[PDB]
Amino acid sequence: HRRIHFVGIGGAGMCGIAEVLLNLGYEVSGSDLKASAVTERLEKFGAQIFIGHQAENADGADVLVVSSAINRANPEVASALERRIPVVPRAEMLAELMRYRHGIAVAGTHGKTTTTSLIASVFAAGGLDPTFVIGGRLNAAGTNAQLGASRYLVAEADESDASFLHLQPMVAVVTNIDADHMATYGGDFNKLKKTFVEFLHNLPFYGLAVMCVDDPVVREILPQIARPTVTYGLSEDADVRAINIRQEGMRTWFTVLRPEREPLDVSVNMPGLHNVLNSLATIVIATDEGISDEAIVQGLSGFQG
Amino acid sequence: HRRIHFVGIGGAGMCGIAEVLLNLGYEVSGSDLKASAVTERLEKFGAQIFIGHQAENADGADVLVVSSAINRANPEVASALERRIPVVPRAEMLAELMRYRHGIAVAGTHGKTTTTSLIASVFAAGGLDPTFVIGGRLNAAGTNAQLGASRYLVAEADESDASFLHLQPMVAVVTNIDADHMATYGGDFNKLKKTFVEFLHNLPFYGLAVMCVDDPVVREILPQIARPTVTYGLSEDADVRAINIRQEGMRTWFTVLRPEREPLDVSVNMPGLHNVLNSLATIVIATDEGISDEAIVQGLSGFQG
Amino acid sequence: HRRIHFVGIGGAGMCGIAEVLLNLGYEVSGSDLKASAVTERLEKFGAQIFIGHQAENADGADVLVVSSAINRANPEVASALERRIPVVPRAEMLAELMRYRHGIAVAGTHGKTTTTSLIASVFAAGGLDPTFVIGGRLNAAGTNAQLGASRYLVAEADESDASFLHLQPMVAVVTNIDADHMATYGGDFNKLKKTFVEFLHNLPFYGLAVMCVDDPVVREILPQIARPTVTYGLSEDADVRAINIRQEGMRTWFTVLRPEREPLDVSVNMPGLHNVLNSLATIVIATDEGISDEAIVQGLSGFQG
Amino acid sequence: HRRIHFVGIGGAGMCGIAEVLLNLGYEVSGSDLKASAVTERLEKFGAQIFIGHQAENADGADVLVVSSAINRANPEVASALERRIPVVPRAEMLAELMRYRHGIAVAGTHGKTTTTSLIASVFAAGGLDPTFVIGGRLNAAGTNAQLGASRYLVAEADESDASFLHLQPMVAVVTNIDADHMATYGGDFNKLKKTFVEFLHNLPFYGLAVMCVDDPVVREILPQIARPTVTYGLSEDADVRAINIRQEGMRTWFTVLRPEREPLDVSVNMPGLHNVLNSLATIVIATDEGISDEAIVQGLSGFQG
Repeated sequence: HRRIHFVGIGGAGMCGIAEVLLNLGYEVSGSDLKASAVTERLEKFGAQIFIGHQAENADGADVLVVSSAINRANPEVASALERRIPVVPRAEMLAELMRYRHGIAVAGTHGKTTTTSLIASVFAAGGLDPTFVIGGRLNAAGTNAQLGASRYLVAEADESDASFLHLQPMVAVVTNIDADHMATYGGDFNKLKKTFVEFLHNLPFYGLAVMCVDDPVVREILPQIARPTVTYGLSEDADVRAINIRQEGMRTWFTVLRPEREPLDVSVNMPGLHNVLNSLATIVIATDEGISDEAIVQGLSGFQG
Repeated sequence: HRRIHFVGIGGAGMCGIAEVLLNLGYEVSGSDLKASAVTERLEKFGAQIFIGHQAENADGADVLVVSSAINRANPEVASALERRIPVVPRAEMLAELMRYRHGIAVAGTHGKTTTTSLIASVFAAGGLDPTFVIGGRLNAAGTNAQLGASRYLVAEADESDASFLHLQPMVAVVTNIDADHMATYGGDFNKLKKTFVEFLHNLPFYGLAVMCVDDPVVREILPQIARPTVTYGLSEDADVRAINIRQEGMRTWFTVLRPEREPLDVSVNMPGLHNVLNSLATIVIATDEGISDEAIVQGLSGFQG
Repeated sequence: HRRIHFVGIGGAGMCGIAEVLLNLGYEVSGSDLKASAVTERLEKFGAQIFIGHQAENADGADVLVVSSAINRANPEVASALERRIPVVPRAEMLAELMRYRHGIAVAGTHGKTTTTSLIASVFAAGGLDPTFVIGGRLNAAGTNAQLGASRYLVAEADESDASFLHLQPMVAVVTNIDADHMATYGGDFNKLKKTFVEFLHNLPFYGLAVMCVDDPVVREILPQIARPTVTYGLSEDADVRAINIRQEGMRTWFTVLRPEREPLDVSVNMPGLHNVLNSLATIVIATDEGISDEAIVQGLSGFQG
Repeated sequence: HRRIHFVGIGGAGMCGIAEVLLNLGYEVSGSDLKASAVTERLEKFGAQIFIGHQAENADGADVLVVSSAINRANPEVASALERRIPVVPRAEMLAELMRYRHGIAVAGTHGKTTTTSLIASVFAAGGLDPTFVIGGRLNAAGTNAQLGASRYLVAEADESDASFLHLQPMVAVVTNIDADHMATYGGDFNKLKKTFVEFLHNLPFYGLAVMCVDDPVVREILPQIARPTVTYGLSEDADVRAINIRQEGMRTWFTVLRPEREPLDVSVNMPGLHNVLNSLATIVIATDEGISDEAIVQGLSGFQG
């Protein structure tokens, strides 16, 4: 399959996915009601754009991507269904892109967004220009380059999304495990917990699970994770720890302890222990990746918030 | 992570996996009670072999693979558990090999074995010398070359195996969906059915699902497969069908119909409609792959049984 | 080989090469008399910096890189020769970077520099953020990202350079063949011609040769190029031509004709037929690579000089 | 460019090149006067075969490959020349195959053939089933598998061949440098010598040169080789040496000394010091590639002659 066709390609969650697919070398077409700078950018990069939803727009596509739900009223969708051309939802296509890159999946019911941003800021500090996903939208610091150009794709993994268990990361973070989204799992928190174990098991045997042992549910499932693991937190027995947490004005300073390294002092612009933990997750990922102390410090301290 | 240690590396389903990991460039070590020609061949290909079990044999391992359960009486396994070295069961490591190759997963409650063998036979006749997994044992035809050398890895996928949902194939077959293994899904055939759907959704959007629509359960779940699909069977509405089934001795002849090709006359050396169907499934994969008609005929005809 | 040691890593032509090698995943170290922002950037990206020259700085290195400004008395190079560690000049290391990337070699005695710049500008318009080499110095637009990140390396190819015939490009341009550098080839123009033929034969059989047939010597060697070729110029028999050249201020307008395409009005911010020709070479490369007409029009016109 | 057409595809040096290109994923067509089992095998592997020569046979080809000189009279060759479609000689396409594989180029005026066979034998014993090239004909041990399937391509490199300096190997061997082919270089041994330096300089900085220092001309040019180099010979200063040479029947025994290894006893089934040296060269390559002593001992011992 080589031509992907987006119904509503100008839609916020959609344009960024089409751009990555263009970066990977696929043929991309798309349809939208209105033309905008977002459609002209995609066009400049090689997408075929159609204005209006006529059934013929889907002609030649090997797969369709739709924004919300499968709408057989849309003649583009209906025509593909009538010819058994697969129609995948936006969220699954988003998840697939990680199969083409060194994917860092940031799970956890709270702390996903800030941790993704801190990772991205630190990797950018190291010159790696990562593409990252927050709230379903793809981004990168560099604005003229195409999304997906980096070797790295950093994304939050929502355990209430139907593609959670289809992520294929190289590294996976679990900041915490909360019962917010029990309803996705038959309102049973034990099923939700088992899903996190399954998620962590989609890592390869050479992957890396990065786990907040300060969360007692994370600490409970740790022995079940048959993958390389690095723990972090304030806990005395965590692999990577923060001590001497202090404040200078509106900024938080602390010392990070890591295996086989000297203690490293660090600061971040945001308050609260949770942002200290989000920095530790970030420091774990960057350390394992080979990023320098200078880039870690620079990325953590420059993140606005 | 780059050195894998096998507890019982000489075992029947272990040595093949060690050999493929050697072929992929990893460092492989293992232990066994008895020195063997199996362990000698592994040593010739670069594995480090220890005779007898001693906790030091696991030193420097990034991961251990064990033959079944975690017999934590074994010193190596216990030394790994203490040092937080993941201990991965045999079948998980076997399933993960497909991420390194063009994987073909042969699923279906019955027909898995013959279909996998037929596929290997046709690809072999096409010069592709695939590695294939039957009954948990890795094989190939040319026997001096390491397992894994082929671009292709053809494996049976058992839905009662805990690794079923962790296979990452490029092409998936479903020969039939029977209720033999309802116990694995809490004695619920509907749970079983949904797992075959989840299985097929591990295909990427450019993968291929090959479905026997002669099976009514496979026909029921077909509309939920949001992946490229080719159907086969004797049903008049199948994409790839067999017609004019005849016999001459212990060999079955029939004509295969394919979209956009001329009718092809084929024989196979095995009786019954089910082997006609396993041949249809093979003809589908081979055709998608680009293998010549000549290799298809020779692959199917020369297979003994 | 995995550790490259630059003697004078902060020098003007050395720092870019080291940064690319870092982007390729090599271990990079380097010495210099003075720490600078250049040495800080490389350090932040993972290079080990030594200040001051001393024999042990080269310890562990698999290869040394030296520029013209390095004496044989330099202790680091002296120690390397004593241990049979290879010492390669900066220009050769520079020419071998194309082996990792899709290399576009911009050759031809006059116009190398503008044509390289035009290619980079057009490719950037399509969001490809290429790294490019002008006067031996590596650059890219995205300032925070590491040199070498793009799939594309566009480089001046200089026939007076000893490494001319070790370039391994995927596409090669010859703007013109002049006698300026006869002295590199025994002071014999015909040997210089033969050198250009051998240069183009470094292309793979699937590569592209882009030849200005307005140059009589380029036209003369054309039947010796056993590679795929697209010709450009004002000559009516060129594959890609400019017609209806006109002016509107400091801007030059013309129509470009391409096989199997509609005519495209184009404008560049530089005078003279030579800059029309440099634009045709750019358009040929861009068209072949798949870049949109909009990116071609925008890259060409937005270039200053 | 994606379709290669072979004029005289059944020929002795042509069919193997076509087969490797098939294994590389290219479209291959070919013409011949008589159908053969050779053309049938290639047809089974994907090649379109044409019996008899006709100008249409070259329709759609991006490059042609010819058996000797550019026949001009041949209708397919003439058709291609009229469309400016490149026509490469057999030897040039054969040398291009190395850019796709881990290429080991065995050069030297004498000993090329035995040394290539010894390398193939050792690699095969290590389970790597190399494709190797002797007398312009490609071969491999396993016979149903397509040529080119191995990661390794081992080829003799002849300095009287027009493509000698177009090889792109990973490892280069120089067994010795004689004046046999002075005529190729204007009857001047000093130019011939310089060609061997330039040949070795087509290695990347991560390549490896393997040099017999028992040859005084090899020893003379050694300091000019700015690539990683391992020396071998009987000379007391060679990096890898043979000592304790003795006989036991038609079998030569000797001990091999290697940097940072224990001495290894080996035997070969051929007489003479020159086959001790060709064995030494084979041992350098195998050692650097990581092949075990068992495979070295077995490959060398089991080679007939």
